[PDB]
Amino acid sequence: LMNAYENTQASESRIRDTDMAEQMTSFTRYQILTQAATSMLAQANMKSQSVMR
Amino acid sequence: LMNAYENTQASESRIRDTDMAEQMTSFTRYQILTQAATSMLAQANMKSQSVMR
Amino acid sequence: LMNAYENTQASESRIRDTDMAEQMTSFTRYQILTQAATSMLAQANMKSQSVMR
Amino acid sequence: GLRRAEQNTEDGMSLIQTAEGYLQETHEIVQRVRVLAVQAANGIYSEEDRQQIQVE
Repeated sequence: LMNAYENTQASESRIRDTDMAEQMTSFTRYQILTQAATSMLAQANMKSQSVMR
Repeated sequence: LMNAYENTQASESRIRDTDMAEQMTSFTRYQILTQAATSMLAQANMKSQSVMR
Repeated sequence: LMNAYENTQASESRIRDTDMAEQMTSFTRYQILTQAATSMLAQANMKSQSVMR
Repeated sequence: GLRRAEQNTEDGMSLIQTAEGYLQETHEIVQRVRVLAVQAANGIYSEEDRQQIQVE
């Protein structure tokens, strides 16, 4: 019974628990795309004022 | 009675007392996730500052 | 029979048992290697933020 | 369940070991009467002696 618990827990651990190392790689990358899109959203609004002159 | 005392004391000890070895394993993992959750809550607060531009 | 048992257990020990002194060197090798890999993973996550200027 | 299953097998080991603790007591008593018997098969005992032995 003790042997099964450790084996079973690892079986469940792989399915449910996340790997924080590979998750931080994704989390950091999505921050920059959020930052990149926000700045390009700023320039999108400023793009309109060209015709005012 | 002494044989009864030993078997009964062992019986209740296994019921009520905690296994300290796996209790430290639980203590550390629940400690680590507290910090990981604390960091993401701090990050989530700063997530809303991007819209200021 | 005592002599045969002693020889057999000595033979069995050399096949199944492990060298604690030798395995500690291997254990320490991978422990340091993990710290180096963890260190560079953090550096690689911070690597891409430079493209934001 | 496997963690729960482990505990019951531990509790079951307690109950099994408990009963055998009493069985040890009886065997000590039964073997005392057994050795008490072989002294009462001796031929130099008066009726009061084998009556006194019987009381224990």
